[PDB]
Amino acid sequence: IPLGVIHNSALQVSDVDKLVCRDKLSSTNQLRSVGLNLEGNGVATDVPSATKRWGFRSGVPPKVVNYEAGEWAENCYNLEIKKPDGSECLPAAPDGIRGFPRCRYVHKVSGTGPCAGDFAFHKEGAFFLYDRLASTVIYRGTTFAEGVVAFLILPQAKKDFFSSHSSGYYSTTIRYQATGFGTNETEYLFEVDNLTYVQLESRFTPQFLLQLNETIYTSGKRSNTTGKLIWKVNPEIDTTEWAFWETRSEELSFTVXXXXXX
Amino acid sequence: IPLGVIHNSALQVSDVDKLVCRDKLSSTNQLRSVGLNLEGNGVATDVPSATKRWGFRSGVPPKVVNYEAGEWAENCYNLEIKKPDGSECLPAAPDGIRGFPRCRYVHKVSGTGPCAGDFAFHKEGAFFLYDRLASTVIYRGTTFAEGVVAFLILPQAKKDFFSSHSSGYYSTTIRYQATGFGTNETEYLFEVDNLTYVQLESRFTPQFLLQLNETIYTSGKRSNTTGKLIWKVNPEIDTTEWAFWETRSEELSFTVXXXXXX
Amino acid sequence: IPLGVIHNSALQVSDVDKLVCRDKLSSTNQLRSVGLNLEGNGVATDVPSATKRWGFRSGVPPKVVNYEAGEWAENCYNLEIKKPDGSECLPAAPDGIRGFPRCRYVHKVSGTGPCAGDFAFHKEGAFFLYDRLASTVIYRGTTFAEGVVAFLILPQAKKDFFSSHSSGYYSTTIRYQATGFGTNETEYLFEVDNLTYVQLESRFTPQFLLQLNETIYTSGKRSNTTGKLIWKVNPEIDTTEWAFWETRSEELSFTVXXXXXX
Amino acid sequence: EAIVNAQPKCNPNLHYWTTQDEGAAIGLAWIPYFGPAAEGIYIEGLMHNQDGLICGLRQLANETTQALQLFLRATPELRTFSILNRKAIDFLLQRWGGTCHILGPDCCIEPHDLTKNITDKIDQIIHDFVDKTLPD
Amino acid sequence: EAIVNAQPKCNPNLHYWTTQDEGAAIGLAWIPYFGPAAEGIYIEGLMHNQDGLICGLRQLANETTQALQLFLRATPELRTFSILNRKAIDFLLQRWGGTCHILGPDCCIEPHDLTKNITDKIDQIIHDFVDKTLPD
Amino acid sequence: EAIVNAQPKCNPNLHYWTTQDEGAAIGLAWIPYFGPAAEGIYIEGLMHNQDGLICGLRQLANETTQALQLFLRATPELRTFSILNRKAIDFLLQRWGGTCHILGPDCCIEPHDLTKNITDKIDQIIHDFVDKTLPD
Ligand SMILES: *[C@@H]1O[C@H](CO)[C@@H](O[C@@H]2O[C@H](CO)[C@@H](O[C@@H]3O[C@H](CO[C@H]4O[C@H](CO)[C@@H](O)[C@H](O[C@H]5O[C@H](CO)[C@@H](O)[C@H](O)[C@@H]5O)[C@@H]4O)[C@@H](O)[C@H](O[C@H]4O[C@H](CO)[C@@H](O)[C@H](O)[C@@H]4O)[C@@H]3O)[C@H](O)[C@H]2NC(C)=O)[C@H](O)[C@H]1NC(C)=O
Ligand SMILES: *[C@@H]1O[C@H](CO)[C@@H](O[C@@H]2O[C@H](CO)[C@@H](O[C@@H]3O[C@H](CO[C@H]4O[C@H](CO)[C@@H](O)[C@H](O[C@H]5O[C@H](CO)[C@@H](O)[C@H](O)[C@@H]5O)[C@@H]4O)[C@@H](O)[C@H](O[C@H]4O[C@H](CO)[C@@H](O)[C@H](O)[C@@H]4O)[C@@H]3O)[C@H](O)[C@H]2NC(C)=O)[C@H](O)[C@H]1NC(C)=O
Ligand SMILES: *[C@@H]1O[C@H](CO)[C@@H](O[C@@H]2O[C@H](CO)[C@@H](O[C@@H]3O[C@H](CO[C@H]4O[C@H](CO)[C@@H](O)[C@H](O[C@H]5O[C@H](CO)[C@@H](O)[C@H](O)[C@@H]5O)[C@@H]4O)[C@@H](O)[C@H](O[C@H]4O[C@H](CO)[C@@H](O)[C@H](O)[C@@H]4O)[C@@H]3O)[C@H](O)[C@H]2NC(C)=O)[C@H](O)[C@H]1NC(C)=O
Ligand SMILES: *[C@@H]1O[C@H](CO)[C@@H](O[C@@H]2O[C@H](CO)[C@@H](O)[C@H](O)[C@H]2NC(C)=O)[C@H](O)[C@H]1NC(C)=O
Ligand SMILES: *[C@@H]1O[C@H](CO)[C@@H](O[C@@H]2O[C@H](CO)[C@@H](O)[C@H](O)[C@H]2NC(C)=O)[C@H](O)[C@H]1NC(C)=O
Ligand SMILES: *[C@@H]1O[C@H](CO)[C@@H](O[C@@H]2O[C@H](CO)[C@@H](O)[C@H](O)[C@H]2NC(C)=O)[C@H](O)[C@H]1NC(C)=O
Ligand SMILES: *[C@@H]1O[C@H](CO)[C@@H](O)[C@H](O)[C@H]1NC(C)=O
Ligand SMILES: *[C@@H]1O[C@H](CO)[C@@H](O)[C@H](O)[C@H]1NC(C)=O
Ligand SMILES: *[C@@H]1O[C@H](CO)[C@@H](O)[C@H](O)[C@H]1NC(C)=O
Ligand SMILES: *[C@@H]1O[C@H](CO)[C@@H](O)[C@H](O)[C@H]1NC(C)=O
Ligand SMILES: *[C@@H]1O[C@H](CO)[C@@H](O)[C@H](O)[C@H]1NC(C)=O
Ligand SMILES: *[C@@H]1O[C@H](CO)[C@@H](O)[C@H](O)[C@H]1NC(C)=O
Repeated sequence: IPLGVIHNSALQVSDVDKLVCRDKLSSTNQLRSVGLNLEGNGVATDVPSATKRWGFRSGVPPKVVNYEAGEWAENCYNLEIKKPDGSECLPAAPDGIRGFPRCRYVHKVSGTGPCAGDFAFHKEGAFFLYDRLASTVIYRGTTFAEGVVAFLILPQAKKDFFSSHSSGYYSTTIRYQATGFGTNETEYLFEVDNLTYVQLESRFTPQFLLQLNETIYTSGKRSNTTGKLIWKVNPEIDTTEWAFWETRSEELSFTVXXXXXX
Repeated sequence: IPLGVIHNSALQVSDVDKLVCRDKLSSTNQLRSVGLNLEGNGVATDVPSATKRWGFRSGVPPKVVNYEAGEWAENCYNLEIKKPDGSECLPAAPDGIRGFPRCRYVHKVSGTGPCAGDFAFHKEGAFFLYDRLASTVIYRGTTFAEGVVAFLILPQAKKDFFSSHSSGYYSTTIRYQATGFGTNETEYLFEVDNLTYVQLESRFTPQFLLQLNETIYTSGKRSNTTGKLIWKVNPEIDTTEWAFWETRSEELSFTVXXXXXX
Repeated sequence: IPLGVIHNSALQVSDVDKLVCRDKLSSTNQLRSVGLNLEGNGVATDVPSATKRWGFRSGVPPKVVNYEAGEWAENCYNLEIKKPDGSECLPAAPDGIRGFPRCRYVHKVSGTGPCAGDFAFHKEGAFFLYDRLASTVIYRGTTFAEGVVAFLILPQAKKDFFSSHSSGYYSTTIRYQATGFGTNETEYLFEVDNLTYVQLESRFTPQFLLQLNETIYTSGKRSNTTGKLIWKVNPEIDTTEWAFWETRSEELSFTVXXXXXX
Repeated sequence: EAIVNAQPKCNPNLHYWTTQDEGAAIGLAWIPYFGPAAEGIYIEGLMHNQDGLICGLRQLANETTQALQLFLRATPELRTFSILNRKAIDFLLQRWGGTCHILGPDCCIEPHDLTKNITDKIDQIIHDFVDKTLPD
Repeated sequence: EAIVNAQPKCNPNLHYWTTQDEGAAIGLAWIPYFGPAAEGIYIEGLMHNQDGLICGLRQLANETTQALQLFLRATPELRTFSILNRKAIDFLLQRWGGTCHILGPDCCIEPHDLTKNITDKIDQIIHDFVDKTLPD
Repeated sequence: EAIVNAQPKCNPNLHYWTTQDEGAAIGLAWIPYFGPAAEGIYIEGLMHNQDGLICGLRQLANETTQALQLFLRATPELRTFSILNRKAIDFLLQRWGGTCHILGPDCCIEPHDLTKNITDKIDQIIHDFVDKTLPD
């Protein structure tokens, strides 16, 4: 498993056949396992694009590996999926396995899917990051982040990187439903309340989902009936591919279970 | 985690920034983890004084650490506590977790308590010692001792300390009941038989509890009815604070469920 | 735990008190844990002779140890034993414990036995080999091999032994029944189909069991009724003690549940 | 082999979380009964791309994963912690796991201070132990 | 930092229990099927306060616990065994984890036997290799 | 102590199975979602009794088991992996865990290349630094 070292003011993979005595490992505290989130390489963080990278498979047993320090995440996921016939699709979090400690938005997906497999893996070879544990599989109802682990040796100029030396941690669950989970043909609705779902598209960002929550609530479009209201949005709001670390709604709706528009 | 070393004929905590070559660690067998019981520092070993040092708390997960050698104990505890409504208060001993191997008296407490919490911790920062495992929490119905773990490096003059180079191991369960467990307002009774309880005070030593068992039995004060007899002792037996390693009853009783005296 | 090293072109146990600098351990990859099957020392591999080496015992807890590389096995065993009163005799395979990966013949024993004990151990001090885990005990319904673990240091002339640098893996389950399992007085029958059992003797080799399967099938001696047919073989087929790596039936049967002959 | 980021993007600021093992907490924090709950055991920091470390790291982690994933298949340990300690052993073994030939290409022994303090011993005995012909 | 017992009491005799890993049992004891049951795998001994070790130890263990407890919070390993092995690695790393400058303050190399066997090589060549002026 | 096979038989060919940790799989094999299932993660080989290794090994494993079994009793770890790493530490400790006296019986330091490159420094200063009596 390759090991980072800093030579000539640049990080490189260190090579075993000729490591050299100037290098200095004075304690174990110089070695770090670090968990980087996949967002930071600029994969799409939206729920239907994220889900496309996961699949069910059987006959591969799950493996867990510890890491010491993680990235603050923007996007995490929390899956509770049932098969159509009420059966549990994702195995319970084993003892000691906690949701990822720092998420800005937790995409809490409930729904049903075919789930043709024992366990749910990352199709691209990546890991599900939990609390200082990386696993190969998704556990039921446990918040995770997609990402990857690196190992390095710090020089003892920098031994305290990560270890030692705060405007606060703010979180927000975002509920969704979905049918056909894990196939190419899946439907997602975003929950505002019990019966007020909004039909979901890729381009919709969390911020805008929260303002849409703030618009249906505020402007009284929450179904007063006791039937499922299924809203929709006009394809008349544009963005034109801007990652989240780089750097507001005046419409209304028309009525038509109750598959309306906006 | 600080490490004992023997310098100048005295044990001291060794300091990392300037450990020195005269020191010699020739094998792993030179390092020992040792579990010292809290009794030996002269904490009160009686059941109501012991219990006062434990509390329920939630949101802290339990952690277990192995040690290699333990002190023969005088006093251990074995808790089976239910909440008032028949529910289990203490989690089952996980696989591999055995009661402390050398106890003279095992204080087996049954009873009920409010138990406002997921797990039961040691309030003073100490550990529950089981069989070569220290845990942060109490497991149901599993004998433990209160104590603390140290790590040291033996010199190879003394490498065989603890490891290599017997008038026998004698044990006695002492049953009790209690209500209000874990609050400041708790009642303990000491069991002689099914229905013959004795009201319990701090100053009562195990030896004297055994002679009191030997007096009620012997002298026929065991309730012949099929109601709960709740004895009491006169405050007319004195001791005037003597630890157990440093270095006998002629009274009778008057009758009055059946809250008598003596 | 003693360690193999190659000195003077021969493997020997290395002795700690005077290991010597010519010896060279350059990486962890030079140390190997290797699991050798008991067959290879020429113990009898037949089901009643094998079973005689196992017993139930209680108050000894099970322990598991990892090894890195195993022998292709000729003979493995897969036990599902119930006590007479429908109760399970062998504990379920704990999470992560797989049957031995390379067996030619898997002796799948079903039956009942007295099972006077919590766990089933190897009487001779040997291990049950599973998938890269050795255990002291038998798990229910999980294929194992009897054998033993060694540890060695390879010289870095030979560091790639086992590790790096194929006419294919062929397996065959062999069903059996048995009563009185684990005593000196046990009856084994070999299953051909539901109701066609053959009475079992020591000298019968797997090959010949398969040809006997091929003879009863082929020549139509499978019970056409819906009662248990219990065949037997004539003591008129001889072998005169030849291990399996060193280096065919024309009889018929007479009828007499239905305890016949051949 | 150096590391070149071939990702779509590299977020060049690393906000991180980890846990302090310090030894020196306020005074009672450290007792688990009174301790922070699971959610607040953490510390945080922020590291910038000085010397290109963050972009380096993201790519390194990417690169690593195959090599790791394969290793994980191979072990029947359910949760693997040993990895780092195990690296640190190979580290010592690769320098000290065999006779160290002073001045070899693969020896970590620096005898420079020694040999100065042996050339300074001979310059002494050219002024007196060679002073055998000149007496009194 | 030395250790001073500040406990209410110190019981200065340590009765202990542990387990023998010996390798040399009676002849069948070692087979687990025939083996002692969980309750009798133990050996015992008694150690006195010679050099003040028991009082030292009790206080040390006390002292240790915060530093430990904090460490335990920090790991998601449920049962932590690595601790000792991990200490022993840092031990080697702190002496051998970097070029050892002979005669430095932080080098464990003792060259005294060497340098004797180099001063004994020169005293040889003052009696014959310097014997160039006196011939035959 | 050398090893003599006292078994009824020794099968002198070792067919084996193990797992490749390689790092270099076909291109997607390594991703666990697409990966071989539990039953086909294995590689295989065949080793003969050259130098008597297989018979040696069988007997060694036999011999080992008591010493092991006893060790397993002693630990409350349910599944013990540390064994090997732990051996490798004792290996370094037994050579490096204490001041290394150059030229001692128990030091792994080879100063032969050094001392050549100090005898070649003196032969230099017998031809010029001794050339004090012959001037110009
Ligand atoms: C480490 O970092 C690398 C680089 O980011 C990761 O590389 C990714 O690998 C996965 C394979 O596991 C790739 O998934 C596949 O992608 C193709 C097509 O992807 C298209 O859309 C992408 C999204 O924006 C885009 O990035 C791609 O752009 C590059 O790639 C093309 C060549 O495809 C090239 O022409 C471009 O110029 C870019 O350089 C591209 O336009 C998709 O067709 C695949 O689906 C098929 O195959 C899978 C089996 O893998 C199967 O399940 C499907 O159903 C289908 O049959 C597949 O999804 C991904 O594109 C790669 N990303 C990049 C940028 O190369 C890698 O995963 C990282 N490793 C880890 C462990 O994170
Ligand atoms: C390591 O070793 C040290 C020394 O023994 C241990 O120190 C103990 O720490 C705990 C805190 O976790 C203390 O518990 C508290 O004690 C006070 C008052 O205690 C009184 O009664 C004691 C019993 O005989 C006695 O020893 C004390 O005597 C000393 O202390 C006082 C100052 O308090 C001093 O004036 C004396 O001269 C002595 O030097 C004392 O008379 C009690 O009020 C506390 O209760 C409050 O706070 C807790 C929160 O912690 C809360 O839960 C309660 O409800 C309440 O609000 C508290 O119980 C204990 O006194 C200390 N013992 C000593 C001798 O100092 C330490 O625990 C050891 N560590 C481990 C890990 O074992
Ligand atoms: C390591 O390698 C050695 C050598 O193979 C193994 O040694 C074996 O130890 C076990 C004990 O745990 C022995 O089991 C016992 O055997 C006796 C009699 O066995 C007879 O039948 C054997 C099968 O063919 C045969 O090999 C024997 O031949 C030798 O031994 C005799 C002396 O007995 C000698 O005279 C011969 O010339 C041979 O040298 C022999 O004829 C049997 O009576 C025992 O049963 C009693 O005791 C047990 C308690 O252990 C009890 O449970 C029973 O109910 C009964 O009371 C016992 O089963 C086995 O014989 C040994 N094999 C050899 C070849 O010595 C050892 O196990 C290996 N260790 C591991 C961990 O694998
Ligand atoms: C959608 O927005 C509304 C408010 O804009 C949210 O309901 C508010 O929830 C907060 C936090 O519990 C309360 O203090 C307010 O009284 C609520 N205001 C109203 C107008 O109901 C609702 O929780 C949001 N829903 C989602 C899914 O984010
Ligand atoms: C109280 O004392 C009595 C006896 O003094 C104990 O009952 C004895 O128990 C022992 C051990 O099982 C027997 O051999 C005796 O026959 C009993 N003697 C009598 C007089 O009953 C009783 O077990 C003790 N109870 C406790 C709680 O210690
Ligand atoms: C006994 O032998 C028969 C055949 O000789 C086996 O039944 C055959 O099983 C195979 C593999 O599934 C099939 O392709 C054939 O059609 C079967 N042939 C007949 C004649 O039934 C049977 O499986 C064998 N039983 C055992 C216990 O090995
Ligand atoms: C849905 O309705 C239930 C009661 O019927 C209520 O308890 C719950 O809070 C509601 N959920 C949402 C998201 O509005
Ligand atoms: C209490 O009574 C039950 C039967 O009712 C008996 O089995 C048990 O031994 C008695 N216990 C004590 C402690 O006397
Ligand atoms: C036994 O009969 C059952 C159905 O009664 C059948 O499913 C099964 O395959 C049969 N087994 C064998 C070994 O012939
Ligand atoms: C050189 O080594 C000797 C040992 O005999 C030592 O006492 C002396 O101080 C050293 N010289 C210097 C300049 O440090
Ligand atoms: C000094 O070193 C030489 C190596 O050339 C060795 O043979 C000799 O025996 C050593 N002298 C003594 C007195 O040990
Ligand atoms: C001997 O050591 C010196 C260091 O002052 C070095 O530069 C020189 O090349 C060495 N001699 C040989 C022949 O290698």
